[PDB]
This record gives sequence, C-alpha cells and structure tokens, in this order.
Amino acid sequence: HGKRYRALLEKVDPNKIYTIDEAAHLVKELATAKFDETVEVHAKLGIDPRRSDQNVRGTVSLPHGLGFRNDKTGAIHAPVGKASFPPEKLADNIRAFIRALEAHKPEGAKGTFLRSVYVTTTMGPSVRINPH
RNA sequence: GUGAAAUACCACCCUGGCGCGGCUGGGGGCCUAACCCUCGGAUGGGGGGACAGCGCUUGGCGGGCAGUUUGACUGGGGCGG
Ligand SMILES: [Mg+2]
Ligand SMILES: [Mg+2]
Ligand SMILES: [Mg+2]
Ligand SMILES: [Mg+2]
Ligand SMILES: [Mg+2]
Ligand SMILES: [Mg+2]
Ligand SMILES: [Mg+2]
Ligand SMILES: [Mg+2]
Ligand SMILES: [Mg+2]
Ligand SMILES: [Mg+2]
Ligand SMILES: [Mg+2]
Ligand SMILES: [Mg+2]
Repeated sequence: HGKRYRALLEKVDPNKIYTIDEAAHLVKELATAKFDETVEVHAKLGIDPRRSDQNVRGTVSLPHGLGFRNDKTGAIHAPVGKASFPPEKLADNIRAFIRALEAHKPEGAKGTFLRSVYVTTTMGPSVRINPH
C-alpha cells in the first residue's frame, strides 16, 4: 500500500454507508493512477452459486460505450468502459447497469440479491455505498 | 509461453487462522455480604456460601399411591377354536 492510497482511504469512508449519486462524484478523484483508469463498482450476491439453476450471463452494453456473470464464489464483476465520462456522466450512468442487472434474478435466490456494494476503481479504495 | 488461469496498484468474494471490538453462550478459581448452620456472649464471631434451600418453569424416572380397562359365541364356564 503506497501513499496515494494513504490519502485515498483517509479521504473516504468504508465506515459510513453512502448512496450512489452521493458517492459517484468521488470516482475520478480517488484514482491516483499514473495512466488509464477504469472504474469498477462491485456487489456481493445473495444467491447460492453451487446451484446452477441460479446462474446468469449475457452481453448488455452501457449507454456511453467502452472508450456480467456469477462465479463459483457467488459475487459480481463487470467493466463499464474506460475512465472517460466525468463524475456527472457517471452518477448519471451509475444507476444504468445495476438495475439492468437486477432483471436477471433467479427465482430460487434466497435473500437480499445485492448484499453489499462498494464503489471503487481498479486503482482505488473501499467506499460503502448503496445501489439505491 | 509445454497446461488452457496471469502473476501490477485495486475493491468485491471464498476458505481457513489469528488480531481488536460489538453483541455473547460456556467453563474454573478466589471473595463475602444475600441464604444456610452454629457460637454461656451477638448493630458481632466462626463455618458453608452465591452453592444449598425456596418460587415459577422443562423434561424424566416413578404400583409408593389413585382411577379404571382387561370382548362376545360357547350343548356350564374356562382352555381350545
Ligand atoms: Mg470459598
Ligand atoms: Mg455471622
Ligand atoms: Mg458467613
Ligand atoms: Mg439456587
Ligand atoms: Mg406406570
Ligand atoms: Mg392399583
Ligand atoms: Mg367412577
Ligand atoms: Mg361369555
Ligand atoms: Mg350348542
Ligand atoms: Mg351339556
Ligand atoms: Mg363348555
Ligand atoms: Mg379364550
């Protein structure tokens, strides 16, 4: 852990829960990268991956453009693009792919479908945030 | 590049571990002051001691007791059927 991270996670809270349009203006500032950042928001998933009847995939494309699947640990990963679009074209876009993801929920998925969501980068720290 | 997986700063997760803390269940030891026993004497001393005893509750063992059941046919009834 370098010092770019020492002022990264000192400037943001994994302690305090946040919302999605509140924390989406902080997405380009908290990446100190030397180049080429791509922003990744993540969610833990409320399904049992050992049951393949609960599995999901497809190709659905973001409104903006470049520039979703469940693994055997039952969590979520997906690229939305390249750094590109600024805070207000992201907070605008930050509700776009999530609600497009909720439409894949298998029936036998027991419990809260999106367990916890931290907005982060490939370059950046943990921020408690709400998909809402 | 002879394994399909890429060996970066990252979160999101699995799996176990310890670390702190929040809620916590469980054990041991010591104490005394409730409670108990005792003390020619006591607003006290000694002994036991949060046990025991007692309340409410759980499940159990339980002829020591209680209420009862223990069929009809039948060349008498039972036995047999
Ligand atoms: Mg003692
Ligand atoms: Mg005394
Ligand atoms: Mg005493
Ligand atoms: Mg007691
Ligand atoms: Mg009996
Ligand atoms: Mg009797
Ligand atoms: Mg009677
Ligand atoms: Mg008879
Ligand atoms: Mg006859
Ligand atoms: Mg006769
Ligand atoms: Mg007879
Ligand atoms: Mg008979």
